[PDB]
Amino acid sequence: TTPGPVMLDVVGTTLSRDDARRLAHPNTGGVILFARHFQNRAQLTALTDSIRAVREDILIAVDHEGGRVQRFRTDGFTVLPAMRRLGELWDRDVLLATKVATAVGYILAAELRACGIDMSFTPVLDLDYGHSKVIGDRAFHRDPRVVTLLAKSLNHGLSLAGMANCGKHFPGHGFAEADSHVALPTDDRTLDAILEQDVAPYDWLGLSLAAVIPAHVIYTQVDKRPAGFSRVWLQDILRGKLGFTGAIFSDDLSMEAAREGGTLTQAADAALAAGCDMVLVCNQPDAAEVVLNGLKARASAESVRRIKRMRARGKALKWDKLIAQPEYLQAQALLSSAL
Ligand SMILES: CCCC(=O)N[C@H]1CNC[C@H](O)[C@@H](O)[C@@H]1O
Repeated sequence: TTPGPVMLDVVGTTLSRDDARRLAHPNTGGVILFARHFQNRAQLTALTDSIRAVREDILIAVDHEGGRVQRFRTDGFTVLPAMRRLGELWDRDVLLATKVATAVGYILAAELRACGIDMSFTPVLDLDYGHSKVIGDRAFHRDPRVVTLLAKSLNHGLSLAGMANCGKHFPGHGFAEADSHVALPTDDRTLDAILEQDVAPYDWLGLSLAAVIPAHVIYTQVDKRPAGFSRVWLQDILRGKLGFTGAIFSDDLSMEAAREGGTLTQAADAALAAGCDMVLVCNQPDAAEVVLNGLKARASAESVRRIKRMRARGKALKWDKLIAQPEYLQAQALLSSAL
């Protein structure tokens, strides 16, 4: 079996028959986890094991940015700082900040892989304009060059544990005012203006950027469709001008802003037609199941290659071994002293 284009979630801390049915559907390709799916490390390891037992090719992901976005915060998961804290450290000592950024990424990925998780949807590449509250301290820095090298250092730490990465929210959620969970934000800048700054980190990262989530934002001077539903943004810009060949995950189609695509199934079709390789449908598995069964057929061979490449690489240290690893301990001690 090969991965499908739909990333969904499960009902709870243990797998149900309904979960197993959805995980076996051909159009399923991923599971995303939230706080409600975490009781403790043992329970989570058992959950991820049972998910892969149904669909061995499944991709398991989570939102672990640090600060205000980190689903697993207890039973040994290190509470990571808001990425803004690394930009503030950069402003005091550039090189130390890049050293700390890598340690953060290694801790992040190693702890996740010890519970059988493939990837985290990080780093935020939105620029810290101060205009977006929903982004806020999730942004590294104001300067696109600083965001690039800090995000790159983080992705390096992720790579040391065999974990990929996913930059977001393309082409940039940091300038718009509204929160795309609740409304549809707008960004009235010119294409060039957006390219010179907000898009630069995506371009400069090169192969250090493994995937992208596009923003549910309408860039009115470029395309009236939100970036996740926009062939201009996903193909003309990201794949064409930037030559990006990594995976593209839609942002959560359950979000209010994504209602700019119609029903869930119609929004999924539009996102995939625009250039997304996978679509996220969070917090409503039965509605996700309707999407699974109603999704209109499409060419997917190009997408499947990129989805497979998001699986974690190599072996992972289980918790009993990770806790005694000098590198892990070194990262921990550095993160405490540096911040
Ligand atoms: C409102 C700003 C965009 C935003 O914060 N999106 C988050 C939620 N959607 C999907 C995922 O849960 C997560 O990775 C995304 O980053």
